[PDB]
Order: sequence, then structure tokens, then C-alpha cells
Amino acid sequence: HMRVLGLNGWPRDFHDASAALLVDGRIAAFAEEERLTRKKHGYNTAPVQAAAFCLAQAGLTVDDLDAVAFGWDLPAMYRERLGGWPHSDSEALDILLPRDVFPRRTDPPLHFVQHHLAHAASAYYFSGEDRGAVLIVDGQGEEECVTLAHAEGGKITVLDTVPGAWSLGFFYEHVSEYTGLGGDNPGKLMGLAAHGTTVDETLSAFAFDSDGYRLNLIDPQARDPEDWDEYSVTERAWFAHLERIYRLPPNEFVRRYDPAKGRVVRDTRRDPYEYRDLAATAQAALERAVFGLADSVLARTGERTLFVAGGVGLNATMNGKLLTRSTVDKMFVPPVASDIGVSLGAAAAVAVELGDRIAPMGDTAAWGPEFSPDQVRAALDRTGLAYREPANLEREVAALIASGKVVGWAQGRGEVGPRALGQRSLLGSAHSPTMRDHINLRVKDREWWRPFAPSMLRSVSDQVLEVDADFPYMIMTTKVRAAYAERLPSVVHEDWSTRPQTVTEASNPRYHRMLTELGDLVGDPVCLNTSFNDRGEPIVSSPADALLTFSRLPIDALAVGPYLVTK
Ligand SMILES: Nc1ncnc2c1ncn2[C@@H]1O[C@H](COP(=O)(O)OP(=O)(O)O)[C@@H](O)[C@H]1O
Ligand SMILES: [Fe+2]
Repeated sequence: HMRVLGLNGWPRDFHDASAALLVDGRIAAFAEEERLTRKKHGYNTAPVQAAAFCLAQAGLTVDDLDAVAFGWDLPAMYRERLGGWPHSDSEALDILLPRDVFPRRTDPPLHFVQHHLAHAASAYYFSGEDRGAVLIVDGQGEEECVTLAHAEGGKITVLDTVPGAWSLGFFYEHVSEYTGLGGDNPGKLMGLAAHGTTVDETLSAFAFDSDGYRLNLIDPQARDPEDWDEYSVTERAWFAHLERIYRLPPNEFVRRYDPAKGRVVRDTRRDPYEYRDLAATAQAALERAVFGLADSVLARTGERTLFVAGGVGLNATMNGKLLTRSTVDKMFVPPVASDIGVSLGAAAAVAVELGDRIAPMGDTAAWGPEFSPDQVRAALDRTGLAYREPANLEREVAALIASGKVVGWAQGRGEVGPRALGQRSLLGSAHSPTMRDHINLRVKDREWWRPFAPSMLRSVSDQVLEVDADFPYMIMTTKVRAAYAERLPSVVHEDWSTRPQTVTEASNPRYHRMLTELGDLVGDPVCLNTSFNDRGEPIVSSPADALLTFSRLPIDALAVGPYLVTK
């Protein structure tokens, strides 16, 4: 047995802390810190709880680990940008795995893995494909924002990098901030781009070529020597530039006491919808730049399989278009493309270095905590709420869904990454023409223009989608076929695009069953599947989490374990 605990998250100036445990190349456990702490984005923290969970889940202690792997070259970053790496391996271990939570007889080997390598590792080793081109597109690793590499024979070899100042991630963030959606919500920007019109995709900043892009707005060698990313530098350049060329100035945040809620709430001066054309344009500029990069690495390696990771990898809209490109046959992007994924990537890199074979993820991301019926009961009995234990839960849930009701679904092991995949999901009819507005405005109280996405049986996805492939992670848009382009109004765009999760019975028997039962009711085993949370809070993880969010939202029912709660 080779056991490698991979980590991300650090007390100084970090985000998306997470922890993954590989055992014999298999994922034993994987969790994001935010899910357990309830603090969004897992900011400025070692993945303390996530690692504790991995170890408990696998019944291990630190002393049972062959290696601890960290998904950045921290010593390097501390050398170049802070004037020295002051930590012994043991001292660093004390910070990443505090002894009061993680008792240990001795230190495990500590490995720092280069940030993009980890990103790449988390794509390649888990793709189930044995070779391909690697495209890593990011905010910024230690010094680079893009990495093009060749993945073959269990090896990842770098061909080229792009300096952070030219970051597509930072660009897209900055635009996201400029619009008032916020730099921490780029996904929203993507959503918004769909409502805009693109005028000049260069933004008078980018110049696109056949190998990607160049950004004459900023000197590519511009370092913010103070910090250890070029975020501030790119932020000034982009904000001043956008204000010059775009009709709207930066949207501003407004903080006022709301007597209705009894607190200071943050709002935006302008409606971010006003910025839709700027979103469209940013989206298009990102796509264009990324199309170039993809073509370039594909051709430099002579592969037709593409691997994508780094946070830009979360842009399903851009991925869908990569997939349909003539330069692309197959595509894998892991559900943990962002930094949460570099704990797993670091682990994989190390495990591979230690002689392990890494198994494929295989159409599921359900690696987080799960809870026994007794545990769920404990959480239920805490609330003093009445609940049933349906003979056939999956059928009853299907019936509620078919009737246009919204059902919280908390089953098995939490999924990892930003997307609910039927372990912690809010479910609704994919068939209702009013469901989208209902969930947006009445249920989640979020923006009217936000889109929804479907889960469907893999077994019918060939009839529903123009591509007969696995889409396990909702990480890629594709188009529906004619016969379904109006059947599914809540989850299909006017242009027939959608962002689907395909569901194998192996991946999720319960979800699979529920969908099957739904098909027997409304013809298609397809439903609307949106993240289970009140907006701005992370996806629920524990039954107590589920009950809390259920109690605060006008959801109709909660299916948590084998129990069903109604309002
Ligand atoms: N849907 C999206 N489309 C485009 N870019 C995105 C999207 N989601 C996240 N990003 C980008 O990913 C970046 C974060 O990447 P990540 O690898 O998680 O961390 P880091 O950049 O610190 O290495 C952000 O700069 C953000 O702009
Ligand atoms: Fe990254």
C-alpha cells in the first residue's frame, strides 16, 4: 500500500484549501476546506479539517502516510518573493497538519509539487487516457499563468509557459470584479456573457494568433515584487484600461444598513446586467486566446486528446467549444480544475513518483464525507422536525420533481468541486418553463439571468445530446439534439446549448434510480440539478447543513439519506 496525502491551503494569502488521499492510486477521500468550515473559498488556511476528514475516512493517522504532498513549490515562492524559505520540513508540517489535530510519531516525507504540474497531474493521471496534450490555464502558479505540456508514458513534460502578468485568469477575474459580480465569482461572468453581444474581442488589449494570444496592455515581465502573484499589477492595468475603452466605469460596491435584514449588506451601485456586452466580449476574448493555446499544444505534441486544468478550466462554455474544434478528438477536464484540485494533483504526482498507477476518476466526484442513517437521524432528531422513511424514496422524489416541486437531495458522499452532481443538489423539473425563474428568484434569491443545468442518464444522453460521450462533471457545454431542444426549457438555452451531467448507475445508483423513475413519469430521465446552498454559502455537506439550508429556503422537500422531510 502506498498512501499519499495531498494538500492545498496555507495560512498566508491562499484560497481553495483542500485535501485528497490516494491509496494505491485510488481516491480514498477528497474534501474542500470550505465545505467543512462553512467558510467560502477556503481562504488563508491549511486544509486542517479536510485532511482530518481524509485520514478519518480511511482510518489512518499521519504515521500511516508514505508521503505528504503540497500543490505549490512554496519554498520556491518564499525564495523569490519573500527573501527566504524559513521552514524546516518539520516546521512546515506543523503548519499544514497541526499536531493538536494530527498527532504523529515522526515526520512523513514532505513533497512540494510545482503548482501547474499538480494542476496537470490532476488532469492526466485521472483522465483514463494514456497520453494527450496538456493545457494549464490559471490565475498564476509560482511564476506562470499558462503551461503547455506533453503527457505520455505517465510523464508530464513542459513545452512552454506564459508569465503571470499575461494571465487570462486574472484578466477574467478583473473583468468579473469590474462588472460588480466580483473577482471571486468568475462563473457568474460566464453566465452573464451569454446575454451580451461581442463587439471587439480584442478589447483593444489582446492580439490573437494561431498559437494563442499576446497582451500588449501589459509588459509580460511585470512583477509585483511585494506579493508572490502579479494580481495587483494586472488589476491596475486592466481596471484603468477597461475604464478607458468601455462605456461604463467600474461598478462599485455599496454597503448600507438594510433595516429589513438588520445588518449592513453589500450591494452594487449599478446592475451587473448592464455590463453584459463587456462580459460577452471578455468571454469571447478568453475563448479566442484559449483556442489558440489549445491548437498550439495539440499540434506541438501531435495529440488529439486534450487535458485542461487550472481555474480557467472551469469555464464550461469555453470547454464545450474546445471539444467541437477540429483539432480536438477527446477532452478531459477534472471537476477539480481550480486550485482545490492541486492537492489531488500533488498527491498523484508523488504517488506516480513512488511507483503507483493512478486509477481514472471514472464518472464520479463523490469523494467527500457521507453519513449513516443513524447520523442523519441524529441531525433530524436534533431539529424536532417530523420526517418519513419512504418505502421507495427515489420514486417519491421523482414524483415531487415531476409535479414541479423543488427537492433538496443529500445522499452518499459529498461531490468535490464547484458543481453539484447529485450528492448535494437542489433538484427540479427540467421540463418546466417557469422553473428557472422560480429557483432563481423565489428559491435561491439570485440573479434572474443565471442559467440552470441538467442531470441525465448516461444511457439516454446519446438521444439527448449531439455528442455520445461521458459528461460526468458539468464541466462542458454541448448542444442537445432537435427532439429535445424545446422539451427542456429550464435547462436548455435558446441556442440549444446545455451544461449536462451524465449519470451511470455505477457512479450513483440512487441518483440513477431517481432519474429512471422520473423518466417513467415525464418521458425523459432528465432533471434540473443546481447547487444545494443559499447564495454565497458553500454547498451543504453535513445533514445539519442540509437541514439548515432547507429550513431557510422555500424548498418543498429534503431527501437526506433514506429520510424525507416536507415543509
Ligand atoms: N468560469 C470561469 N471562466 C474563466 N475563468 C475562470 C472561471 N472560473 C475561475 N476562473 C479563473 O481561475 C482563476 C483561479 O485559478 P486557480 O488555479 O483556482 O488559482 P490560482 O490562479 O491562484 O493558481 C481565477 O483567476 C479565475 O479568473
Ligand atoms: Fe492554479
